[PDB]
Parts: sequence; C-alpha cells; structure tokens
Amino acid sequence: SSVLSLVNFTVDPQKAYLDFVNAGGAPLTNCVKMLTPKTGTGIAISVKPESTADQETYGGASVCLYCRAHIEHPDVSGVCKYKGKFVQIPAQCVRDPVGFCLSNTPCNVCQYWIGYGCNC
Amino acid sequence: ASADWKPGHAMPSLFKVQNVNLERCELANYKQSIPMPRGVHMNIAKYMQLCQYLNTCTLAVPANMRVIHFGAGSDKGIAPGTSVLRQWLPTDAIIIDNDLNEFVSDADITLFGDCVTVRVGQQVDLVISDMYDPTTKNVGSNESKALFFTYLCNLINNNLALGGSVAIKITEHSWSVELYELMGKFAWWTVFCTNANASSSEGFLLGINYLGTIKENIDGGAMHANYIFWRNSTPMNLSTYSLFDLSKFQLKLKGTPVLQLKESQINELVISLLSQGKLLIRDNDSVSTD
Ligand SMILES: C[n+]1cn([C@@H]2O[C@H](COP(=O)(O)OP(=O)(O)OP(=O)(O)OC[C@H]3O[C@@H](n4cnc5c(N)ncnc54)[C@H](O)[C@@H]3O)[C@@H](O)[C@H]2O)c2nc(N)[nH]c(=O)c21
Ligand SMILES: C[S@@+](CC[C@H](N)C(=O)[O-])C[C@H]1O[C@@H](n2cnc3c(N)ncnc32)[C@H](O)[C@@H]1O
Ligand SMILES: [Zn+2]
Ligand SMILES: [Zn+2]
Repeated sequence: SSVLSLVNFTVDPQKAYLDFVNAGGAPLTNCVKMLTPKTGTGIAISVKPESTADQETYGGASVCLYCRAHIEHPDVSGVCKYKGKFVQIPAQCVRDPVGFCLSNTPCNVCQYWIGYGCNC
Repeated sequence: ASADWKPGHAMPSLFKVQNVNLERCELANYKQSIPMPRGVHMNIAKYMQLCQYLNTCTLAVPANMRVIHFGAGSDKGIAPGTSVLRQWLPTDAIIIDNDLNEFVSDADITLFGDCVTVRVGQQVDLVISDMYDPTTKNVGSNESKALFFTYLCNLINNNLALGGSVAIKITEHSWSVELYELMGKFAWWTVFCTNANASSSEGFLLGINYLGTIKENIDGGAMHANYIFWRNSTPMNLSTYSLFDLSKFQLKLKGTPVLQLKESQINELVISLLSQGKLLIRDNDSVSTD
C-alpha cells in the first residue's frame, strides 16, 4: 500500500516500482499464487496454468502493476497482457512476482521468458 | 481417513429427512486453521475444493458458458476465487464478477457495487456466490435473513437457464428460508462443506440443474435446522489432501447443447435431459451495472 500510492506520484510507474524494491523496499504482496500440476509447457503467459517443476503460476491481474495500482496500462492497444490469463514465474523469483514481470519480457517468437526459458 | 482425501463433505439424506429445532452450531475444531500449501491464499484451496465437488455433479458445460461470481473481492483488493474459476472453467467461458468494494480480477467483466446493481440481461448457466454481510456477526434468535438473498432468489427465478446450477455460500447465521425452498426447483441439491474450511459453519448450498418447477417441497427453516444438526453430528478434519493430485481438476468439456424452447414444448425427454446435465434451455444470443 505504500508502494501502490508511490507509483501514483510518478510518470514512470515501472521504474518507480523497480527502484523501490531494488533499494530494499518490500515487494507488492498478495499476488494470487495458484496450485497447479507442475506439468505445463513453461511459457510466460497462458490461458491456463503452465508452470513446469521450476515455476509457479499466478493469476495475471494480480501480478500486473497497472492492474494492481489502478493506473493506465502502457499497451497502445489499451489491453492488459496479463489480466484474464495466467503468468508463470521462475520459482527462485517468487519473492517479487510484480518486479519479475516489470523486469522481463516474453520472447516474441517462442513466448517463453527471455533468459528464463527462451532457447532461441 | 478417506474423507480427508475428498474435497469436503456433502449433506447426506440421513440429515435432510430429520425434523429438529434450530440449535446453536458447536464445532469441536471451531476457527482452527490449516496452513496453506505455499504463499497461497486460503480461498484458493476453498474454491478449488468446491470446484472438485462440482466436477462430480451433473453440471451443464456449454460453449461460451455464462458464469457470474458474486462476492468475488476481498479486503486485499484481489480475487483468488475468480482466478480459480478461470483455471477450472473452459477457456471460452465468460466470467462476470462483482463485489461491493473495488478489486482486480481475471474475470471478463468486473462490476463494483451492491449485487442489486448488477443487471443480468440474459439467462446464465452457473452462479457462484461467496457474499457474506459483516453485520451477520452481530448476533437475538437466528432468523432467516434477507440481505443479498432476496436478489439471489429473484435471480434463480428469472435469470437462470433451465439446466443451470448455483453454489451459494451460507453459514450458521447467514442463510435464507426462501433459498432453501428454491433448491426444490433443481434436479438435485445439497450443502457442501470444504475440508479446507471444515472448522467453520460455512457451507455452499448447491442447486444442480434448474428445472423451473417444484420437484421437492422443502421447509426451508426446518432444513437449515437439519444442516446445523448435521454439522453438530459430523466430525470433519481440516484438510487439503484432495489438492495433491490436480491432473483432472479442470471442468470436463462436455459440449452441452443450448436449445430455445417454449414452455409448452418442454416434455418428459427434455426434463430428463435437463435433469441429467445434458441440456440447457435459454437464449443463445449483457451483464452491466444499473
Ligand atoms: C459455527 N459457530 C458460530 N459461532 C458463533 O456465531 C457467530 C456467527 O456465526 P457465523 O454465521 O458467522 O458462522 P461462522 O462463525 O462459522 O462463520 P466464519 O466466521 O467461519 O465465516 C465463514 C465465511 O464467512 C465469510 N465471512 C465471515 N466474516 C466475514 C466478514 N466479516 N466479512 C466478509 N466475509 C466474512 C468468510 O468467507 C468466512 O470464511 C460466530 O461469530 C460465533 O460468535 C460459534 N461459536 C462457537 N463457540 N463455536 C462454533 O462452532 C460457532
Ligand atoms: C468472504 S468475502 C469474498 C472473498 C472472495 N470470494 C475470495 O475469493 O477471496 C465476502 C464478500 O462479499 C461481498 N458482499 C457482501 N455483500 C454484498 C453485496 N450485497 N453485494 C456484493 N457483494 C457483497 C463483500 O464485500 C466481501 O468482499
Ligand atoms: Zn494489467
Ligand atoms: Zn524464444
């Protein structure tokens, strides 16, 4: 709730969140972690949970900074890339799913996280 | 302890046929909690177990299935139950959710405000309610409640497809005579208590396959008394063991057909199909805030 109100006093919410947690600020809590058979494909964003054994799946709206802070999405299409879908996060980054998402991008050809699945 | 591996307990006909006064509910394990599988909200487990029990019921599951989820928000501003519904339902299901307070969710349409402001223009296929009014904690005698139940009863009577189903949260003190009576208009009904929240008088009142006519004449005040008698008589252990194997969690893609029929045309065959979860009757053509 501190960091949520902070990202409303700035023109660059992504940087404001990332600077906050990189400086020791508490990550946003209450991301909606799902229970899943860890038997999925491992892609970044999916219509159903796809965590592998090395990932956790979250409800997409809950790990979207723009959804959580009720601020305008940066997508020119106006449509959130996560809301209504599921987001896979490496299991070693579950301390800050929102920060992981702000910090990383799915590969444009294979849809796995660049650096965390994308073999291209 | 086979029951600990089931998703929860369903009220048996042994208790539905009783005739007793309404008593105070006294659970031996009251308010105990179980830790959750991970950094995982308790409502994840509760909703998953409700879904697991609904997997054993004859739900109609059409294409473009119409699902409305009332009481979906939380004091954390998120909606764990809605995300479970998204994980469970077909990918082409439409989820509309609603709460008095602002939240964000994975529904297709999210409406804020009293459920009475939710205008259901077309009939729906599945209603989930987790609504509960804080004032219900200020307990004289335990009488039937109005609250949001007046709205839900009217919804069942007007805005629910034939063959559609409902799961409506109740508790010892949060309950409605009229809603119990309306369970007699479904092909089958029960109260289902999750193992994840077995230490609470919470149950989900389940109406499976709406027929629009009275199949069972239920005395609703007496039936709540029977529900409390059942809970007072039935050891239930807190458990989430049913969630260890999720390979078959997702709702079966039944492809249930949707037909439009006039009431004069609804005959024995159609009633049989509706009662077996094999048919919905409604338009096949709008949920907004009024
Ligand atoms: C079943 N029960 C009820 N009471 C007494 O009766 C009162 C009201 O009884 P209730 O109908 O609220 O039932 P219960 O206490 O079992 O409900 P619980 O709090 O578990 O709530 C169940 C679900 O309701 C929703 N809910 C409860 N409170 C709120 C709220 N304040 N706001 C939003 N949702 C809420 C939540 O989803 C919650 O999980 C209780 O607050 C308590 O004094 C009991 N007392 C003892 N000693 N042993 C009992 O077994 C017992
Ligand atoms: C137990 S909470 C919901 C928890 C949520 N289902 C979850 O997935 O965590 C009960 C919800 O009922 C909502 N509610 C109570 N009365 C309502 C009403 N009349 N109309 C809409 N929502 C109502 C409350 O605001 C509260 O968020
Ligand atoms: Zn978003
Ligand atoms: Zn790639």
